[PDB]
Amino acid sequence: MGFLDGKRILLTGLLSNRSIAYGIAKACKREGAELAFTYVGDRFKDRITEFAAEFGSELVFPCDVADDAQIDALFASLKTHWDSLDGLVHSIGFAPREAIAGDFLDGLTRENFRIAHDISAYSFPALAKAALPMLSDDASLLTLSYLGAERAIPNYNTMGLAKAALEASVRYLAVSLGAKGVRVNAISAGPIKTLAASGIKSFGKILDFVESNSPLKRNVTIEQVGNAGAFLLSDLASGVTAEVMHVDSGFNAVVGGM
Amino acid sequence: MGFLDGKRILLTGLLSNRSIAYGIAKACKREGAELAFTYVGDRFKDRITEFAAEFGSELVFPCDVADDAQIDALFASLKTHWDSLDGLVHSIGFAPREAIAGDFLDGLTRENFRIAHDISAYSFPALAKAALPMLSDDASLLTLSYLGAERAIPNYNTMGLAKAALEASVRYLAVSLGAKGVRVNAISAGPISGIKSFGKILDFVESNSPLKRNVTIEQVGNAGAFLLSDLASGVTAEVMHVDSGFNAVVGGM
Amino acid sequence: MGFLDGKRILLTGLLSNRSIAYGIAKACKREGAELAFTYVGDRFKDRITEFAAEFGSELVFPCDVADDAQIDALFASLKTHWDSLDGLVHSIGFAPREAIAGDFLDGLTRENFRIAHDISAYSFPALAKAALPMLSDDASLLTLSYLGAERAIPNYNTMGLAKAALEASVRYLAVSLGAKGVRVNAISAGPISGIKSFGKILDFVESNSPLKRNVTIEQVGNAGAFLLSDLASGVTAEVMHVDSGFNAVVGGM
Amino acid sequence: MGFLDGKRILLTGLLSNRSIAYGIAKACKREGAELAFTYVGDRFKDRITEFAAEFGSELVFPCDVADDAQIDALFASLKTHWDSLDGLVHSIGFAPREAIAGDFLDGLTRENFRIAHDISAYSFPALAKAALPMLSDDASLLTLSYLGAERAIPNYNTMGLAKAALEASVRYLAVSLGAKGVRVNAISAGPIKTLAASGIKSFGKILDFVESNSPLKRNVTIEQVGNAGAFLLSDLASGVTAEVMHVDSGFNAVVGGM
Ligand SMILES: Cc1c(CN(C)C(=O)CCc2cnc3c(c2)CCC(=O)N3)oc2ccccc12
Ligand SMILES: Cc1c(CN(C)C(=O)CCc2cnc3c(c2)CCC(=O)N3)oc2ccccc12
Ligand SMILES: Cc1c(CN(C)C(=O)CCc2cnc3c(c2)CCC(=O)N3)oc2ccccc12
Ligand SMILES: Cc1c(CN(C)C(=O)CCc2cnc3c(c2)CCC(=O)N3)oc2ccccc12
Repeated sequence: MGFLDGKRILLTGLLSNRSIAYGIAKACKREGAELAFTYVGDRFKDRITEFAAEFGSELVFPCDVADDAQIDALFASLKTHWDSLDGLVHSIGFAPREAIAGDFLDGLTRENFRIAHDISAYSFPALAKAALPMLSDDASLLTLSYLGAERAIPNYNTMGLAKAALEASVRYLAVSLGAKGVRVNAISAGPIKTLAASGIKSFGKILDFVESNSPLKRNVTIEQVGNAGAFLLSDLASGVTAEVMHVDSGFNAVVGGM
Repeated sequence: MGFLDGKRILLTGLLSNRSIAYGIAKACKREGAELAFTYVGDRFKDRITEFAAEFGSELVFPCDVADDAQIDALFASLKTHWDSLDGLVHSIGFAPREAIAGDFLDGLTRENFRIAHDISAYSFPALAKAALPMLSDDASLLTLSYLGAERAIPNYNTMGLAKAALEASVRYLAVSLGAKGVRVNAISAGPISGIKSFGKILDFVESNSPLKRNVTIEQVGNAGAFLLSDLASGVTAEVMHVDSGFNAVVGGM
Repeated sequence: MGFLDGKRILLTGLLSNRSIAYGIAKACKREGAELAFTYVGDRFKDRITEFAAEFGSELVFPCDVADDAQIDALFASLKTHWDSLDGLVHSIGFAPREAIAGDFLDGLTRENFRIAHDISAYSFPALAKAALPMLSDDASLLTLSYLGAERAIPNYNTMGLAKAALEASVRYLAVSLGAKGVRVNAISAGPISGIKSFGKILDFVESNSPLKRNVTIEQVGNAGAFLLSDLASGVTAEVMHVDSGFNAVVGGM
Repeated sequence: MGFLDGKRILLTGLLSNRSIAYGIAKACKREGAELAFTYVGDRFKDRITEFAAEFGSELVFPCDVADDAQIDALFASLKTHWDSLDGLVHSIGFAPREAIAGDFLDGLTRENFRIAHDISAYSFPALAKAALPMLSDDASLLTLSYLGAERAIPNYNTMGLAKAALEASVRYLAVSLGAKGVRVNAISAGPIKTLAASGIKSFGKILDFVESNSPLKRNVTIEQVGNAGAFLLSDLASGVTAEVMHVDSGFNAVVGGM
C-alpha cells in the first residue's frame, strides 16, 4: 500500500551505494514502485544488475547520453518490457575536471563548455523527448541540480552554467509535456560525498561549511534526497511541476559564515 | 502503515470543506496523524467542531491570532491533551476587503496595512514561539502563501506585501528553530468560491499553467502532509510551489 | 548639463554625512538636481538645515512617518515651494534593538514586529500616496533595502521580514503608479560606528564579495542618482543590488 | 563632462540602427566614450564602418565567435590601437530557427542545443577570457539576456536554456575577474523590434502584451536599454557587479493578463 504502488520508474546515475540514485531507488522500492536502471559501457552490467536485484528488479539497460542511438535504443528496449513509463530519474552531470578546479577562466575552453552542457543539461530534455511516446498520462520526470546554478560557488565553475541551463530545461519541459499531463521537476540537492568528489579539493570544506551553517546544522543524506525524489515522482505531487525543490538542510536560504 | 503515523498535528485556518486546511487535514488523517483545530470565536465554534468530528477529533480551541493571550492559552490547553506537538499548519490570511480590491495605492491605509501584516504574517512566527516549549525536536511547521508575494498580481495588493513578510519569516524561523531539528516551510499554493475577478484568475491559470488545470485542495493537502512528515526531513526554509507550474511561466502571450 | 538637471528631489533619512541618504544627495546635487529634506524632531532641525545648506537648499520639513498628519502636511508644505516633485528617496528603516540582535524568536513581540513593519515598510507607499497629487508624470521613487529580505542573515531577524514586504511594495507601487509614468525601484545596498557583529559582516563581505571590497555611500549614491534620472526611464519594479556582487555568491567555503 | 569620459569600449552585435548595441553605442558616445566595433563576415565590413564613422570611430574588426582564432585575433588587433579596454558589450545570441519556434521538444536536437549555447552563452566568458590581459583596473563587461532565462516564454525554448547559462556566466565571470577590479553584469532587456524578430511569429503578440501589462504600459526603447548599458559600463556603477538588471518597463515583476 506504499505511495508509489504499481509505478514504473526508470533510474539513471546509480554508480554506487553513495549515489543519489541509490537513495531514490531505496525510497521508490519501499513505496511499491517497480524499477529499472541504466548503465554506461558493457563492462558495468554485472554491477548495475547486482544493484537492480537488491531492489527486486532485473531490468537494466545501456545508455551513454553522449550518443543519440543509445538514447533511442534505451527506450525501444524498455518498451519490450514496459508498455508505459511512469517515472524518470535523471541524475547525471559531468564536466572535464579542469573546468571545475581552480579559476573559472583558466579551466574554460570551448570543448570543456560543450561537453559540460551536452552531458549535464542537454541529456535531460533529450531523455524526455525519447521517453515521451511511452510515458503514461500522469508521468513524472525528475532531474538533479545544485545550488551552484543559482549562485557562484568557488570551483563549480562551468558546471554552474550547465546546471542553470538544466533548471531552465525543467521549465521548458514542464510547459511542453504538461499539455500531455506529464510533470517535470528538479531537486536541487545539498552536497553528497561520492567517489567522484575525492578529486574535488574544496569538498571537505563545503561539507563542513554546510554542516555548520545550514538551518538544520547537518549535511543532507541520500535517504532525505531519496524520499523527496519519491514524493516528486508520486501522485502526492501531482500539483507540482516546473519546480526546483531544495533538499539541502535549508542551506540555500541563508547567508552562512558571518 | 501510513507516513504520518502517530504524528500530532494542529491546524489553524479551517473555514469550510473547501479550505486548504481542509485538504491538508484530510491528507494528514489518511496518512495516520492525530489532529487538533483552532477556531476564531464562538461564531465559528460549531463549524469547526463539526469538521474536527469528521476527522475523528475532539480537540478544538479558540484562537484569534490578533490576541497574544489567546495564542498562549491555545498551547496551554493543548498541553493538557498532548505532551508534545509534531506539526503546525498555518493557513490564516486576512486583510480588510478594501485593501484587496481596486488599486493598491488608492485603497491603502496604515490600519489596513497594520491588520494584514498582523494577521497574515506576524501570526506564524508568533504561534511558532508560543508552541516552542512543547514542540518535538523533529516538528514541522507549514505556512500557506501565494505568488502575489513574488510578483505583483492585480488586486492582491497589501496581501502581496504581507505574504512576502510571511515567506521571509519562513526563512528566519528555519534558522531559529533548526538546531533543535525543527523544520519550517511554506506552500505557495495556486488559487482554489465565486468572485468576478477570481473567476478570471482561475480561467487564466487553467489556460496558461504548464498542466492546464487549477490545483485542488487534495494536491495541496498531499504536498502539505509530505512537508509535515519525516519524508521531508531534508527540507526546511523552502517555499514550495503547488500551483500546476503556474509561477514558472509567462502566461497569456 | 548633469543628468538630473532641473529635477526636484525630496530625501528622507539624512542623519549624518555617513548616511546612504547623504551619498545620494551628493550625487544628485553633482548632477544638477534641486534637493529638499525631511527630518524628525525639533532637536534635529538645525543639523538637517545645515546639511541642506551644504547642498544649496533651504527646504527642510518635519515628518515623523509614524504620523499620518505629518505625512500629509509634508506635501501640503512642499507644495507651497514646488509645483511638482520629480524624485523621492526613502531611506528610513527601524526596528527596536532587541528585534535585531540575537535569536529571531527571542526578540519577536507583536509591538516589535508592528513597529518595524510600520516604519520600515508601510511608510514607503504611504509617502508615495501623499505625494501623488504633486508627482510629475516621469517622477521616480527610490527605496533602500538589504539582502536579509532575500535570505536569512544572522542578526537581521525582524527587519528581514520588513524589508521583504518593502521589496514587494516596490512591485505593487510600480503597477499602481506606472500608467501615469512614475517609476519605483529599490537599491539593495550592502553594509557601509558601533556593532561587533557588524565588523564581522564587513570583513566577510570584503573577503568574499566578487569585488573584494565593501560598497561606499558614493557608489550607492551614484546608483541612486541614476535610478532617479531619465537614464533609467526603462527601469521600474526593480531591486538593484549595489553590494560589490555579494548577493551573487556562496562565500566562506 | 560625460559620465563615460575617456572610456574605451568595444561593442559586438551592432547590425543596424535598430540593434540594442546601437542604442548602447549611442548613449556611450554621448557620454564621452571612444568606441570600437565587431562585425561578422566581409560582406558587412562596409555597413559597420559607416556606423563606426557615425560614432566618430574607424576601429572595426571581424569576429565570428564560433571561431577561437577570430576571438584571439580580435584582441590582438584591438591591442595595436588601444593600450587597454574599459568596456565590453556582448550582444549576440543565436539558435537555429526551429529551436525557437513551436514546441520546445519539436526543435530540440543535440546540434541545435550545441549551436545555441556555443554562440549565445559560451561566447561571453570566451570574449572576456581573450580580453583579460588588456582589461583596465576598472573595466566593465556587459551582456544582454532576456526574461526567457527566468520563466518559460512560449517560443523561446532552446534560447531560454542558453540565456540561463549566460546569466550564470555573469556570476562566475564576476567572481573570476572581480579581484582585479573588473565588473560583470547583464541587462535583461524587454523585447525590442528588429528585422530579425519579424519573424518569429509571436513577436507582435509579445509586444502588445508587454504594452498592456507592463507597469509602465509601454515597450522598452533601445535608448532606454542603451542608457542603462551606459550606466553599467561607467564608474557610476562601480558598486554593481554580478547583476542581471531588468530594463523592460517592469514587465518581469508582474503577473500580466489577469
Ligand atoms: C558540490 C560540488 C560537486 C558535486 N556536484 C553537486 C555536482 O553537481 C557535480 C560534480 C562533478 C561534475 N563533473 C565532474 C566531477 C564532479 C568530478 C570529476 C569529473 O571528471 N567531472 O562538484 C563540485 C565541484 C566544484 C565545487 C563544488 C562541487
Ligand atoms: C488569489 C487571491 C486570493 C486568495 N488568497 C490566495 C489569499 O491569500 C487571501 C485572500 C483573502 C484575504 N483576506 C480576505 C479575503 C480574501 C476575503 C474577504 C476578507 O474580508 N478578507 O484573494 C485575492 C484577492 C485579490 C486578488 C487575488 C486573490
Ligand atoms: C548590515 C546590517 C544593518 C544595516 N541595515 C542594512 C539596516 O537595514 C539596518 C536597519 C536598522 C533597523 N533598526 C535599527 C537600526 C538599524 C539601528 C538602531 C536601532 O535602534 N534600530 O543592520 C543590521 C542589523 C542586523 C544584522 C545586519 C545589519
Ligand atoms: C522576445 C523574443 C525574441 C528576442 N530575443 C530576446 C532573443 O533572445 C532572440 C534570439 C534569437 C535567437 N535565434 C534566432 C533569432 C533570434 C532570429 C533568427 C534566427 O534564425 N535565430 O526572440 C524570441 C523567440 C521566441 C520567443 C520570444 C522571443
